[PDB]
This record gives sequence, structure tokens and C-alpha cells, in this order.
Amino acid sequence: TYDPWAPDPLKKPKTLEQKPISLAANGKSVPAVPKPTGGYSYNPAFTDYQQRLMEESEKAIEAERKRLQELELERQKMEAAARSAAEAEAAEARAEKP
Amino acid sequence: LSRAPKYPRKSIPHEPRLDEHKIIIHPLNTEGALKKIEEQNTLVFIVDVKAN
Amino acid sequence: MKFLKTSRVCLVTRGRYAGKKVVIIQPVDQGTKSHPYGHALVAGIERYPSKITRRMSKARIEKRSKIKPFIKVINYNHLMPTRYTLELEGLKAVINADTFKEPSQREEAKKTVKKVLEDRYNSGKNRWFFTPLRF
Amino acid sequence: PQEVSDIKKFIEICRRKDASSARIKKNPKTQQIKFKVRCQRFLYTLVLKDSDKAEKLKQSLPPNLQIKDVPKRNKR
Amino acid sequence: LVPETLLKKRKSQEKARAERAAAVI
Amino acid sequence: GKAKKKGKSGAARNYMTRTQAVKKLQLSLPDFRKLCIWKGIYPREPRDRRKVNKSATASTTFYYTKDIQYLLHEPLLQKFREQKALEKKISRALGRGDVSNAARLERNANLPEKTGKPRYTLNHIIRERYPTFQDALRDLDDCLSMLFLFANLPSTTAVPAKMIARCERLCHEFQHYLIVTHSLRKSFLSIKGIYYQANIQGEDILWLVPYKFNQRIVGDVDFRIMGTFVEFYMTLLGFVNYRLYTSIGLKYPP
Amino acid sequence: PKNPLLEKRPRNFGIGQDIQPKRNLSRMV
Amino acid sequence: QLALQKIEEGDDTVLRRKQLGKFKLPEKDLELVLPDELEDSLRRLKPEGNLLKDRYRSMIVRGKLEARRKIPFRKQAKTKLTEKWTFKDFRI
RNA sequence: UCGUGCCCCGUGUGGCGAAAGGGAAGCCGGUUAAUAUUCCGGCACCUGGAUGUGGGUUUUGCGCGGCAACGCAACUGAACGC
Repeated sequence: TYDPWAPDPLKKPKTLEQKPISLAANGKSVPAVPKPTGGYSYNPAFTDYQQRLMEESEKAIEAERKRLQELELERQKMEAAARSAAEAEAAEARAEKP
Repeated sequence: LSRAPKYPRKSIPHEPRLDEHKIIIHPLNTEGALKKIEEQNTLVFIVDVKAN
Repeated sequence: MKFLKTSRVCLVTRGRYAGKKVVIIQPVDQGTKSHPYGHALVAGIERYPSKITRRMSKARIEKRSKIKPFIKVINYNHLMPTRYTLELEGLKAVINADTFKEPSQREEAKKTVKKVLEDRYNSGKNRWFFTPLRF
Repeated sequence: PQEVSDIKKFIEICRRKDASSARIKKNPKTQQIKFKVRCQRFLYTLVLKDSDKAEKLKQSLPPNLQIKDVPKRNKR
Repeated sequence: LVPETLLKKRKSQEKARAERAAAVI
Repeated sequence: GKAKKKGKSGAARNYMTRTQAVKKLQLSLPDFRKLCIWKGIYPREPRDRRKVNKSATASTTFYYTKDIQYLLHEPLLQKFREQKALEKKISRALGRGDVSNAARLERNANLPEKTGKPRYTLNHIIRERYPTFQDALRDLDDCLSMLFLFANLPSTTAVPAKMIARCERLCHEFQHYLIVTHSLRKSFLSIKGIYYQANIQGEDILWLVPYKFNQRIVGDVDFRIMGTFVEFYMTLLGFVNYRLYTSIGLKYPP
Repeated sequence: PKNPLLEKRPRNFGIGQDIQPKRNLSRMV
Repeated sequence: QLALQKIEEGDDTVLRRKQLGKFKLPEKDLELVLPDELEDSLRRLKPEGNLLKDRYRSMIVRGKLEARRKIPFRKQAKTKLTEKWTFKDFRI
């Protein structure tokens, strides 16, 4: 068997010792398996479940509000383009010793 | 492919040709160097011709 | 018959906006005290919208369809008139002579010009005005 | 060498980190006083009329900055 | 805007996307 | 002295793009990605990517030039070329109709679909990546989560069925070690899976195991690179199991 | 509906017009 | 004032704005049992999420590899079909 | 991802050959028995690299002004071309 822990570069470069990039917004290293909370239980406590439900509820509320707002902006942009097109069509029809 | 020789052509690598004992030969004891010692805080040495 | 009227499309031939296309907001043939020659108050495009291809995403299309406008007092000798006309209701009296005496009024006028021009560009009409001249 | 014409700019220059030293030159024949501050790239000179307020500018200059008067003879 | 129906809609969209991803000589 | 030229030092020398690295190593893209996963070569980000490559975009991948130089000396490169030449010889034997020669040469390929083991041996890589057994114990969380997940997957070309059986075997051996040393500490029934926390030689080890159901493989993951991770982690877990069994004085493998 | 800002820009490959497209030239290699 | 302005574990739910790879990672799918879907036994538990996708996301977030998309079709080499000389010269 | 490939481009070919041709950048004062635009003091510059601070630009995303000649401390710009 083989048991580890018991010109080629026999030393690794320091660039390999450099830590990888983290995509976390605080920039800190994320664990491979983060520790779960009580709100992720299959049979959760009532307070943990209600806290998670309130957080996801407000996130859904703000997401739907943003989606409706951008939909209304797109609708107003389309209506303004249609009105400008109608105005352009009407203008074309009208033209046709010290 | 890069070379992967079955024997090294040179068995022993050379020692460094220009070490410090060969680079510095002796300081200069002339009166100009002795002037420069306290005038400019400068020491004058005779060194190897191939040392930068 | 006179052709340097409102809604006339012209090309700027001199200055920082040389080569750009403008629409005449107001013609001053007799001149003013500050500009004692035939001149025009114009609004035009400084940065044309980029080309749009069929595989572009909606966000990319919205980003590339933006227009940077400008407003200008320009001598008639520095304009090349074109047979094209650009009739826009939103640009009626958007600028006057006193617009150029205050930096904030120029900002508001350029915002209005940007809105009206982007509306007309999104309509798909007057494509010659929104394509850049190659020279 | 650069001449500074504004007191606020001169105070910022004297508060810069690379301001190694400063000296005061007095020219009584022209009734003027020069404040020179040595930085990494440039020597900055502020030229003033010789006056008590020009003397009090030294107290508004930073204390950690070494400030010396120029002698009448530049001995090597 | 009922948050329960919004969360149900988001979940059903997510399972829809997940099932779509997992699916003469 | 002589005036330097622009772009000959600094970040332009410090970084290489993935295209430059692949051409420098003279590899195919799957072999390069596999080798980067196995040797721990990570993507990097220069301050100004235009100083490295004028055609770079936001999706351009960069690496350290010294890391690519280090990859030049890895013995797995000759293993890759040997396996490619061996596959050409097998194709020649089959095309000439020498079925016995083709079988004999195929026995030298060491395919995972008959051995249950990775196509290339990563034993020398294990010691390079983990200088200490404590470092191996600290990477056991990712190793155990990946292997316990892949023990419940269907057979694919990336991970064949015999390799899946070996994953299950290694996980069972690790579980038997935990049983006989009473190292298991905590467990949790979440909505995603079962969490286990054990303590081995003073190191807390937390890993997540799926509930026994049909697991869904979606196109949103890169399953072949996940298989390369599986090969590396089964090579690691074999040695971890051997060390733990030998430490508590048991015969390994059971 | 297709975007009204999409445009067709056909190329004319006659003599003295737009640059010739890249053709199969294997007969003349 | 300038000095005051200069003076004033990672969580995977909030990511940085810059992407690592071909695209910025999407927000994680909702891992939550709704109140109408709540069960009272382990047998009727409906498991949430995807563990393989979670491990892949963990790899990308911790920066061992960049995020790439699947290429279902690769561009083929431009070729021309022609008839072999023997089949052209065949006569009957 | 049929993972072990594909795409783009065309111009050829290397070297030597000028202490008066072309060419990135240093001045003054002092100093030795004998060197000095080379040493010492003061005051600068060029080339290349890395990465900060201030300032600039941006919610009308990539500055503003002048009729204009053009100006202003900044004020994106790959391939391929002029």
C-alpha cells in the first residue's frame, strides 16, 4: 500500500499558497458546508418558521412591486413610441463698416 | 515535447564562478581613497573585472 | 421659397458637432445683438444610438438605444440644409435665446430633447435622422 | 522649482507627507520673505512682503516640519 | 398582493424550470 | 540603461489567459480543466485586464503564470499522452481485426468502467495538496458531502456504476470507523437532507447526506467536472480511511 | 412582432462594389 | 473628515456584484415548505433544493472554478461533399 | 457535449552594416598633483512597472464652453484601416 503524510519544482510557488477568490459580498471565505439553522428543520420551531416566512414574504412583496413598476415603465415607453409614430404619420400625410 | 534525458550530460553542477571572495580582492590604500573616506563616506575597493 | 424653417433637418459643418444632424427649433434670419447674422436655434444628436441585431437581449437593446442630445446656436454658414424634415410636437419652443444664458435651463432643455428624440427613435420613423453620417 | 501663489495650497503642501524640510529666506533689500518647502519632486516657494503676518505664518505651519532660516553665507 | 400566492408562484416556476433542466439506401 | 518597452513586465507577465495557458501546456480543454481541479489551480483577477490581454472580456479567465509553469512539471501529462497513444493502438488492433490484441491492450487502459477506480492515479497529488492529515480532515466536509451524494446517483459515462459502488464502499468504511470509535456527535433532519457532525482527532466534521430518493441531475451543473471532483475525493477518502483504521489498529480494507 | 429597429443591409458583390465574401478557394490552393 | 471617511464567515446568500465566469450566479431557489404544504411526519416530508446544484454553487462561490454555461451544439467544420474517383469512373 | 475540437488572418521571412545620418532623458556652482554634463551640493528630467490619495465623469451613463477658427487639469476606445 501507500501512506501519504508519513528540474522539477519540489517546492510549490507562493502563488499556489495564495487563497482563492470568494464571491461573498463581505469577501470572507464561505464554508464548504454552512451550519444549518432551526428554520431549515423538517419539523421547525414556530418562531423560526414564522421568521423565515416573514422574510420570504417581504422579499416576494418587493420583487412583485419592482416587476409591476418595470412593466408599467415599459408600457408607458411603448405608448409614447406609438403616439410619436402616429404624429409622424400625420405629419407625413399633411406633407403629402468700421 | 520537452527533453526528458535518460542521463544527465554533466554529473556535477558547477560551483558559482564569481562568489564574494573572488568579487572583492582588496581595498585601495592610495591617498585619493583615503581622502574619499571622510570626504564622501566612500570606500574604494579593487574588484574582479567581470563583476557588475 | 424659404427652407430654413422650423422642423428643417440640417447638418452641422463646423465646430465640435461637425457632422452631426440637427433639427431647426427657431430661425433668426435678421439676427440679434449678440449674433448679428442669420442663425438658427437647433437641437441635435451628439451620440447616435448603436446598431441593434436580432439576437441582442432586451437590456442590451435598451442600453444601446440611448441618445445623447445637444442644443446649439449656430450660424447659417455652418449648416448644410437637407430635404428631410423632422416634425416633433414636444420640441416646440424647447429652447429660446435666454435658454443659453443659464446652465440649468440648458440641462432641462436637453432632457426634454432627449425624451422626445428617443420616443421618435423607438417609433421606428425618421431613420435617416438617427443614423450617423459617414465621412 | 515651483512658485505657490495661494496660502491654502502652501499649507496643504507643508502638510503633505513627503515635505522633508522648509526654510525661510529674507531679502531686506527688496523687503520680501520667501518660504520654501522641499518635497520629493519639487521645491515650492511662497513669496510674501516682509511683514509681521508673514512672520506669524510660521506658527500656522505644521510643528513636525523642520523649519530653518537661511544664513547669509552658504558654507559648504 | 398575497405573499402566500406570490411564494407559491415563485416555487412553481422554480420546479418548472428545474424539471425542464432535468428533462432509401 | 536601455529603455524598457511597454507591456513586457508587471501584470502582463504575472497573468495568463486560459487560452494562453492551454496552448502553453499543449493540452485539450477537458484535460486542462481536470488538471486544474486536481492540482488546485484557481481563477484569478487582475486589476486591469487590458494590461494582460487587449481582447479580454468580463468572462475571460486568468491564471497565475507561475501556477501554469508549475503545471508544466506534473507527471500526469505523460500519463495523458500515454493513454491517448494506447487508444490509438487499440483502434488499430480493432480495425485490423486483432480482437485478442485489442483486449490485451485494453487491459492496460485501466478504464473506470471495469476497475471502479479513476482512470489516472492521483496518489502523488494527494500529498501535494494536503501536507498534513489535519488539512485532509479539514477538507473532509466537502469530500464526504460529495461522495455521499454520488453514492445515490445513476450510472453515467463520467461516473460509471462500478465507481459509484466504490463511492458507497468508501462511505460505508468511514461510517464503520465512526461507529467503532463513537466519534459521531450530532445529527439534524433538515428539509434538504440529513446533517451529520462528528469529531475526529479534535476536528469537527460536518457533512450533508441526501434523503434516499431519486436524485435529479439538471443541466445547470457541470456534471463532468463534478465527476473529476469525485475522482479526487475518492482518492483522498481511501487514504483517510487507511490512516484512521491503522491509527485505531484495525485491518484496512475491511 | 419583430423589432422595428432591425434593418437589412444587403451587400452587392458585383465588380467595384462591396468587398468579395470569403469563398471556397480549394481548387486554387 | 477624510480620515473619518477612510476609517468608516462569508455568507453565500449575498454575493458580490462582479461575476466570476460567463455570468453572475442567480439567486438561490426558495428552500421553504409553505404552510399549506406542511406535513407532520418524516415519511411525508417533501425534500427541497438540489444537493448536486448546491455543491456546484458552493464550488463556484468559494472560487475553485468559474461559472460556465452548457454548450449543446458545437459549430461543425465547413466541408464540401464530392464523389470519389472510382465511383465517378465506374461504367456499366 | 457526439467534450479530445473549431474559428479568424496574410506579410512575409534571419543577421551584420554609421563613436559625422536617424535617435528618450542634466543643468549650475564647487572640488583634484592628475577625472569630471561622470565626484560633492543644490535643483531637474526620461523610460518602464505596481498601486494608492485628491480631483474629474456618471441617476440625461463615457466632460463642458465658443457662430467659428478653437479652448480648458482630466474627459472610455480592441480588431482592422487612414
